[PDB]
Parts: sequence; structure tokens; C-alpha cells
Amino acid sequence: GLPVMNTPGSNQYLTADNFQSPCALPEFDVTPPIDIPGEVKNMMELAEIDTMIPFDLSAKKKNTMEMYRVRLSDKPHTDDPILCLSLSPASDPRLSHTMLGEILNYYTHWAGSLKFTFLFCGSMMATGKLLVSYAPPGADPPKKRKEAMLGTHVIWDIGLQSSCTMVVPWISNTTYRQTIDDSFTEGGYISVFYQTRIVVPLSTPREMDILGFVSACNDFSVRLMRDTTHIEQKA
Amino acid sequence: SDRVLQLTLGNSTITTQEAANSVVAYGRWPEYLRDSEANPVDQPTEPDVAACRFYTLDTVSWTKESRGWWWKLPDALRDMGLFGQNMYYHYLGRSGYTVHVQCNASKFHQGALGVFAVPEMCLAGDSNTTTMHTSYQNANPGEKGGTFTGTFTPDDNQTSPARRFCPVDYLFGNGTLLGNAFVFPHQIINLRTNNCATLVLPYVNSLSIDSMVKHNNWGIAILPLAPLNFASSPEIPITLTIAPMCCEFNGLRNITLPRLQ
Amino acid sequence: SALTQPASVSGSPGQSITISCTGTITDIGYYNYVSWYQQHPGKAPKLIIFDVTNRPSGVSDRFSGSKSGNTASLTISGLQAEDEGDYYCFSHRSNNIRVFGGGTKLTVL
Amino acid sequence: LVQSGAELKKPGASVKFSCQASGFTFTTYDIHWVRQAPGQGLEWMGMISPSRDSTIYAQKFQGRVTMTSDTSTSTVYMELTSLRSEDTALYYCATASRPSAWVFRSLYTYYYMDVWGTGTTVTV
Amino acid sequence: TSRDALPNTEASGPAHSKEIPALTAVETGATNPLVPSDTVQTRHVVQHRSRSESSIESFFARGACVAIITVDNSASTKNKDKLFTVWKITYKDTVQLRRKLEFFTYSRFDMEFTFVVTANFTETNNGHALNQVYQIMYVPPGAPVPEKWDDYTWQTSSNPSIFYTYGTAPARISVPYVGISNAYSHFYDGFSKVPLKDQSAALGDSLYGAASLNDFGILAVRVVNDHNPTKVTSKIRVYLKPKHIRVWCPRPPRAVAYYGPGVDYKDGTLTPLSTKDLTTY
Amino acid sequence: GAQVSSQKVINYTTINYYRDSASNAASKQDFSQDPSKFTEPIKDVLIKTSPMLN
Repeated sequence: GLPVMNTPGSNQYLTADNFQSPCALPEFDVTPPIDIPGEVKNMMELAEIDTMIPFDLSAKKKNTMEMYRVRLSDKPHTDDPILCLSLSPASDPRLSHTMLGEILNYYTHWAGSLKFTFLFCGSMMATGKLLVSYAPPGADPPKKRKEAMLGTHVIWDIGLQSSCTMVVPWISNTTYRQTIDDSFTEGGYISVFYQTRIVVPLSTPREMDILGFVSACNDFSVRLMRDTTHIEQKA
Repeated sequence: SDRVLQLTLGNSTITTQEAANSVVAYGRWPEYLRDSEANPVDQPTEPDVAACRFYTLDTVSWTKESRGWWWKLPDALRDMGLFGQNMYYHYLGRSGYTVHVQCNASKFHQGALGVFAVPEMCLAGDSNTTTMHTSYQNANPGEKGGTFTGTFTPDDNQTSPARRFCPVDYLFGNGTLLGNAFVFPHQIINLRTNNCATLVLPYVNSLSIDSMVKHNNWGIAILPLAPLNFASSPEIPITLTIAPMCCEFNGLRNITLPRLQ
Repeated sequence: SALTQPASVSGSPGQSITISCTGTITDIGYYNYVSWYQQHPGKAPKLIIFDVTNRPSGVSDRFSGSKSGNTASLTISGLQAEDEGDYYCFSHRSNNIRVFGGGTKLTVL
Repeated sequence: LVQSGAELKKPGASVKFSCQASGFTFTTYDIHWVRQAPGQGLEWMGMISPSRDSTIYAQKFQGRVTMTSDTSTSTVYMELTSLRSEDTALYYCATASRPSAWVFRSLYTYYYMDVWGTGTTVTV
Repeated sequence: TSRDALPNTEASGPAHSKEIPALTAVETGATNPLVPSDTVQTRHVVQHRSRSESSIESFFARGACVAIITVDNSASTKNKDKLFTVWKITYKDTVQLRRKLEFFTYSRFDMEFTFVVTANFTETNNGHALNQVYQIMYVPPGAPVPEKWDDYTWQTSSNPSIFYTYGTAPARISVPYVGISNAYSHFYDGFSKVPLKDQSAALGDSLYGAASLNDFGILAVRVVNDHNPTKVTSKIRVYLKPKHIRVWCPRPPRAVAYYGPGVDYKDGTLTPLSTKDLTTY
Repeated sequence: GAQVSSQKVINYTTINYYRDSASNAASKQDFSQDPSKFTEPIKDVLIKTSPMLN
């Protein structure tokens, strides 16, 4: 017999090994595959698809259809923010239940640019301009437009083309950010401000709604799997 | 230009002046069965022009209080002409679908519809006491479809169960959050932007061909993302028009008479 | 609601006689927790067949069971005078509800 | 061996039931109640599970029947809060201890009722 | 094009032109395929990050538990039969693997079983027990399910079976793609039978969603040993590890808690989100 | 008849000992694809610098 020596890790069961095993059903004739449309090869193909942010989350309106709608109005101009996002895609309670939030909840580390896209659902007569801004962390969060002007921003004109995209650049200290709320790798702040009010003529609705979407760019990656925290099983 | 579009299928033609560019779902145009994938040996019937034409379902009315609507394919086409008769006479069949939704409104109206194409659009039942109990009469409603509801309410009377769906709108009728439904093939009818949407759906299934009477392949969900409001409740109609593409039937038998009274 | 059973079955000794329990698509048709019980008059019930075809100890081999679709049947081969009494079907509704049968009285002629 | 309570007769008002069992069967297994009206056949009332103190009630009985447990005396109690003339019946307390081979869900085992008490006739 | 680096960010200068990458139409259903060099003044950077860990075969590499099944070896003097156990093979009763598989509508995968067995005593000791041997029999659909622990069907004429001795490494076996279709169907929007106007109501009924009543067959486990003088009880944990997996139609992940085999949801628990504020970072 | 492949950091050697294909190790080395079939499913080509609607 060939002399052999057993290493540590013999007779263990590793739940992520790549060993061979004998077949219970030898000489099995497998059904051939067919050209079913839609085959994915990477989970990041799913992350690059736009999905809608639940913005509102107020106690009166949460877990209803209203949570997706940000209500604008023709009120006189004020530098108060329209909406505020925490930009921690797996741990922000808004962003976590997006598809990107779910995939990044199945992973520990993430990197890459994020597309933020807003869609205007008001009348065609309605016009106006919105300042969509991103602030890298390490500063006071922007509560007035004068602070938010200094960051990365796009001024979106609501014309015949209905939607505009702000791509948040990958400004980070680490190569990968963590998917939990630890301050060492916090993502910053994203906010939308009125750059002049939405003006609308008579015999129109005075209130109108916008919808927002998130997706990754092609420079996006994840690298470490984990169990998701959303689901739970009783008894 | 790109806003204008003409779709010609059979003797029907649809012309729209404010269309978005049409979506070919999952990047695949509908096709007939290839020789390398055909499981049955009997000669398939390809009725072509006799079935590949645009059929218009019932027109739903959109209001302030409206929560949304859903349909099943090919179930909604079961009353529509030779396609319905071929469904009732053949054991196996397959077809792609061109789904065209028309919703016209003035420049002063506002609102947005999401038109979602869902493969295997299963829906939750009313009965919290008995899973999977929805009857064939209630699960396949035909051309009139069904309506989503804003709140869940189980039937208390177990002595005579309703056995019907209770689809909660924000849970997409299946327990998945509405904001993630955009991973499905979709187009948005925004009343300021476009008056119509066009989805071309390939035949997707785990089998090369399947029993259309037993199994619904695609579901179409129309959900108001932004509510319709207009200076005043307003009402505007939504018309749904479906045309089969590359239809192919096999296994001719006696006519099935499903109990639907 | 309850599982359906015939009201009464009659026969002479030495015959082979079956009693049938028919339920909905749930109970017998999906869950294999189908059981039969016996009750002599004035006595407490006693289990005769616990899983679909399985007998407890102390039950004679002349009792037998089978399942087909929404219907399960208890077959007694070589009926005897001591077997006269009530017989009850019992099974499980799809989510944590238990349901008995209507019962059958077996008369040995 | 399982010991059943007393037999009572008062109409309209509530009636309480008692069912005492050995400690091993009390701690380990669920306990069921079954109603037997004269000639009408067995009808399931509910389940008490003193290993976790969870209870499940039948839909015909949910508005009237409550159940409770006593770990000190290894005894469970059932109270019918209101009784109709139909409720005049013999009532049975049964402990389920015969295990099924089939795995229930994928994480539990199923017990059929196999040990039966003497029972109690109650008149309304 | 498997584990290679992601595309590098090209340097972009300031621009003043009619080209408008920033504007888009979500109504078309397309997602605007922008890179950061299209809207901000990017520098050049060679990107070393990959996408290997986000592949489908990487995503399903971790094995998951599906069942915890109980057997015993009853004390010889006691009346009650030895509890063998019998399990309908499905993934739909454990939430984690179900939630991961329900990301997609259709799948093919080879299936690597792994069985871990743990035993314990249940009495005041009164005599120890020797090292037990466990038989794990695969029962394909329509084959006779055992009625007793010493039934004739345990003789293993054609069924595959695994004999495991306690204290050894956990037993592993692989089964190929066993599904009758060209892919597994995680969801089935249909019925097994159609009710017809000629048939009675009791005969035409069918479960919704349930494509078949016995999908992949039955596992049966028993203790081979005779009745020990004192009771020993053991639990078997079955672990599923998909191999060579291909998946075909994406879906939103399940948000609300599960209920039964179908897509139904329980009353009351329909509140996935939690309270926050629109204007609070 | 072994298979030799390079590790991403050097080679590693694999031999398939069982003749049934289900027995094999997951070889990884899985090809990636263009996400256009889910991200850009429209009929006409999306030239990204152009206005999307004309």
C-alpha cells in the first residue's frame, strides 16, 4: 500500500467545499436544456436594473402605496430640502428594500458608482428645475441649499425628456464599503432641493409627485456573502 | 422619428403618434419551434393570420380610488375567436404576445401607470386558514381580469368559502415589494410623456410547449404609480390589446368545456 | 366541512367489506396523515390504522387500508362478529386544522 | 392513564372542564379535546400544547371556548363560556402520543391521538 | 471574460455640447447606461476589481439545511414501535434556501446531498448503547413507502441507499438534474386538472400552484440496530448544495414572511417597512 | 489525463475520478455577458448621448 498521512481538516464538513462525490443515479440520461430567454450569468446584471425607492416612511403612510411618492407643490420658494437619503444601501431603511438593497444585503462589501434617476409625473404644462446633490461624508449634513451647492450636483430641467440621472462617483477611503452602519465607511448624503419652484398654470393640479430609482453602473462589484436579515421563521 | 409607430399583425393595424420605443422582453423576438427543441412528434398547426391579430379586452375605468388591475394570458384571450377555439381544441400550444396598452389624456392631466409583464404571476388567496385553495373559476377570470385591493381581508365563513384571490397592491399580489417589480419587463405610461406602451413578450416556460388551458405563462399588471388627478373624481379609460405571435398548436382532441358558471 | 362517509354497511361473517372516506383536494388528497378509529358502543375510541396503511400492535391483520386520490378506504377481509361498531375517519386540513368523518355503523348479519 | 373531571348540568351559563395527566405525557406531548354528541360522531374542539403553551381552536368553537394549563398539577382546563342546548354532549380529553412516520413541515413530527380519557357528559 | 477586471474609467474633460447623456426616459423601459465619465470630470484609473464573487455559481455555493428529521430506537420492554421517519423532498420549508431560489423563476441544478447525524439519550442511563448504523433510502415516486421498520421494502432491490456509521465523516451523495421538464419551476401559475361541465365538483378540483404532488421522491431513514435496552434518539440534518446551476428569469425577492408552500401571506404580518422621515438623514 | 488551470493571484491540477458528470467539482471559470438583454431591451439601438425620445 501507498504510505499516506492525514492532515488536519480530515473528516470535516465544510459547507462551501468543492469536492467530488459519487452519484446516486449512475448512467442517468439528463434532459437537454433549451434556449429559454433571460439567462443571467452574474447577479450584478440584476443590480444594474432600475428599482424604485420607498421615500416617505411616515407612520401615517408607511406600508401603503403612498410610500413611493414624493409630493411637490407650487408653494413659494424655500431652501428646505425636498428629500434626504442616508446613502447606506443595505442599512438605510429606504434603500434596503430596493433590489440593489436586497442584493447588497446578501453581500458584506460593495464598490462602484450608483445611478440615481428621478422621474417627473406631473402635467406637461408644469415646468421647473430641481437640484439633485451628493455630499461626501465628513461634514455637517446639508439642511439648506447654500450648503448643498458646494457638493457634486446636477441641475435638472423638467422639459420634454422626462427623467434625469445623477451618477454618484466612487469617492471612498477604502476600496470596498461595508454594508452595515459603521461610521468608518459611511457613504455620505443625497438630497434634492428646489432651484426655483415648480410653476404651473391655472386649471391644473397644484400638487405633483416624483418617483426615484436606483441602479448600479458597470463598475460595480460585491465580494463576500452572508445571510440576509430581512426574513425570519417562527417556531 | 421615434415617437410614431405602426404595428401590423394580420388584418389588424395599430398606429400611435406618442409611443415610446417598444420593449422586446428579455431580448428575444418570438419564434417558432426549432427542430432541435421540439418534444412532440405530431405535426404542429401554425394558424398564422387566423390568430396573429390584435384582440381588445374590456376597457377598465381609472379613477382616484382605483388601485390597479391584472390579467392572465392566454386566459384573457379564451373568448377571442379562432385563438380561443384553437386553445379549446388542442392539448398543447405556445405563442408569444404583443401587449399594447392605450391610455390617452390631455396635457393638463397628470398620472403614471406601470405596465408590468410577469412570468408565472401567482397570487395570494383569501383564506388565511387554507393555503392554495383558489378555485379555477375564480383564478381565471377571462377578459374582465381582476382588481388589486389596498388591504387584506380573509373570509371568516369557513362553512362556505369564497376561494378567491386577495391581492394586496403594494405587495404585488405575491408578497414582493412593488418597487422591485421593475426587474420584470416593463414600460411606464406617463401621461405627459407617452399615451401608450408596447411590450413584445416571447414564450417563456420550462417546457418547449405546454397545456394552455391548465397553465398561464405571462401575467400583465397595470398599477397606478402616481394617482390620476385633474382640476375639479376624473375618469379616463384604459384599453388593453393583445396579439399572439408565432402561435403553434399540437395535439388535436375533442373540445374541452371548462366549468365556469 | 366534515369528511364524507356512508351511513351504514351490512354483511354476513366471512365477507370482505370496505368502508370509504372521501374528502376534498386537501385532507386525504395532499396530506398523508389519514387515520381510522374504532368505537364499540359505550367505549372510548381506539386507533386501528394510524398512517395510511400502517397498523398499531394489538390490531389484527384483517384490517387494511388504501389511498386513491381524494378518497381513502378501510377494508376488512374476513369480517367477524366482534368487529361490529362505529368506524371514524380522521385527517388534517391544510393549515393546522383537524377534521373527523361522519362515521359509519357496521352491522354483522 | 388520564383522569377526566366532573359532570355538570346548568343551562345557558358557562361550564368548566378539567383533565389531569401524568407528568411525562403532560410535558412532552399535545392534548386534544373532542366532543361526542349522541349519535352525531366525533368533532374536534382544539389543542393544548403545554410544552409551549400554544393553543389552536376550531372555527366552530373559537367564539366560545378558552383553554389553559397548570404545570404544577400537570393539569389542563377548558372553559366553554356560553352553551346552547346543542352543546349537551359527551366530551373527551385525549393525549396524542403515537408518532407518524411522515415529517410534518420539514422540522416537526406529527402525533395522532392514541390515549383517551374516561370523558364527561354535560347537559344544558 | 470570466474573472477579468472591470472596464477602466477613461479621463474626461469639461464639456459644452449638444450631447446630453444626463437626460433619459424611464418610460421606454431602458436604463440609461451611463458611466461616471459622462457627467463628472473623471481622472484615469486602472480598475482591479472583479465580479467573480457575484457569479451565479458563486452565489449558490453555500450549502443550506432543508430538513431536521427524527428517528429513535425504542427500549425493548416498551410496547411502542420504533419510529422510522419519512420525508417528502422539497426546498420550500426552510426560508433561506427558498428565498435564494425564489430570486429566479426557472432553474436547473445538480444536487449534492449531505447528511449530518447526531444522537442523544433520553432516559436515566440504565445501560449504554453501542455505535448505531443508519440506513438512508431514496424512494422515487410511486415506489412503496415503508410501513414498518422491518418491512420488506428496506431490502434495497432497486432503490439507492446509504449506510452511515456514527462517528464517521458526514455522508455525501450527488444526484443529477432529475426534473422531468427542461428546468425546475419554482412557481407554477396553473392547476393540475381542469374542472369540466360534465364532471362532478368533487372530481374536478385541484390545488392552485402545486404543479405536482410528488416532485422529487421520498427519503426514508431507519436505525438498523435491534431494540437496545434503553432509548436512544437521533436527528438527521440534510444539507443541499446546488452544483452547475443555471437560472433563467429574475424576480423580486420575497418581502413578507412565508406561509405554506404557496405564495400566500398571513394576516396581520403585512408590514415590511418601518417608520422614518422624508427629511431626516 | 489531468486538467491544469492557472489560479488568479501558478497552476492547479484537477482529475475527474468518476465518469458521471454530476460527480464533478464546480470548475468555476464561468463566462460573463453583456447586461443589455435586461438593461437595454428596446427595439432600436440606444445611442446614449442622443435624446432617448425623438
